[PDB]
Amino acid sequence: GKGKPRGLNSARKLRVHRRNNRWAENNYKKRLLGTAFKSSPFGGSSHAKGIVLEKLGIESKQPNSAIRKCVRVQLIKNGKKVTAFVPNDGCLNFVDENDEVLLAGFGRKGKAKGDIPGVRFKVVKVSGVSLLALWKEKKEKPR
Amino acid sequence: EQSNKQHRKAKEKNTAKKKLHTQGHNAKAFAVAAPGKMARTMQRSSDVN
RNA sequence: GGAUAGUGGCCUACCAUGGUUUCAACGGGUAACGGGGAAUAAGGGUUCGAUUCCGGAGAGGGAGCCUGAGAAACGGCUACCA
RNA sequence: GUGAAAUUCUUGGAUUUAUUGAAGACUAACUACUGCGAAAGCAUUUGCCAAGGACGUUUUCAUUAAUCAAGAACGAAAGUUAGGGGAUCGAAGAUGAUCAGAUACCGUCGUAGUCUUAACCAUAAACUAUGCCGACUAGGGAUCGGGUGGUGUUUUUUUAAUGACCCACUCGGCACCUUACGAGAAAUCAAAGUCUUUGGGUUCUGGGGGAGUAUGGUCGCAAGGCUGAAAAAGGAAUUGA
Repeated sequence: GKGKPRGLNSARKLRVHRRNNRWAENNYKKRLLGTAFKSSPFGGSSHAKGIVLEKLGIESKQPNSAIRKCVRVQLIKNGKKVTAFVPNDGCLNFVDENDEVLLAGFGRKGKAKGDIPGVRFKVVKVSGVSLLALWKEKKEKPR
Repeated sequence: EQSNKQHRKAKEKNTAKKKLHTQGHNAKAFAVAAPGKMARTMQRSSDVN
């Protein structure tokens, strides 16, 4: 008879059994304990904040290669160094040194011809203004 | 030649239940009363920090 | 018996030794004010409801009182911590 | 005694032979796809003590039932404690031979054990690699226990048994052979089935392999604390110069 009780008074058993097994689930346990965001890429947040340490690939030759677009920033709520993209070597110029960049996830959908893997972050705001804003010449980077 | 099939013996630790109770306190008990609200407030608070 | 607007271990005497509990009491947690309602799924359910109305509680934190039909009030008072 | 040997024991006669005696285990052939039991398990004879299934029943009570945590009973072999006995085999150990080949890695002796009583231990590939109770859903023979019937042989007849075989029927078993209008990825399954997507009752349980890594997730386990050495044809050679 399918393993579970079925009698019209057995609701206490059906309910209590469900509670224990619901705990045995995994998304559920994490949701109630508060750990999904300890799994998340960089903590709770959706953007993180970092300091530009050094620009990698300054000396590479072919322009607009991934190792040109990359930089290296240390996340400030950990003191933890991670590398990050930046479109447009021009924008590589817009970001220089000790700049307080605002990083976001990369969320790439498909690989490219020479994309560096294992580089999951992209720079969004630099010293408080938008990289696309600077690049489009709407704004100007305030020192 | 002979093909002597082997047999598995028994499990060691693959249980969500014992994994919950394996730390001293009952991680099941020390929980909250509104998981969705926790989620969105932790979101918002982490961003503000 | 005292007290109260008045019921009542409410409190005080003097008596009995009871009361709740696997139908989960007691304890711990709660990013818990409760409900009308909001979102959404075909149903079953699930999650949200600090937030326009209803109720409760609070006016930095303990406690205490005066007036008055109505306050343990804080745009009233008294002392204590901050 | 081995493949080959060897320690060993043998003029106080061994191995062998005859007649006996003691000691402790053990119960051969008969032994089967047969029996019994809750499983582990259980084979010589007779006796006693209780117990059990099945079958037969025109006996009796009248729902007393099923599933079930806690706990309890028992639980092969090995093992532990204390006694007893101690023939046999025999972890450790002591020894022989280390002979090529392990194709043919053993021999002699033997503590503990094996056996027994009284306690512990509670584990096995403890297997039919599959929780239990109930019901229905395919044919076929054989076989073990009981009962009913039939028929002739085997039997025997006023004494104490009146059992064997054959045949049909029959409940209940150990299994088997064919197949599934079913199920399944397949092997297979009479349950692992019960007409397309699902309710006969009930308990427990669930949300691969190697690798590579981080460890504050945690538990174990270590040392010393007077102590030190300085390049070669300046070859090969019964094969050379």
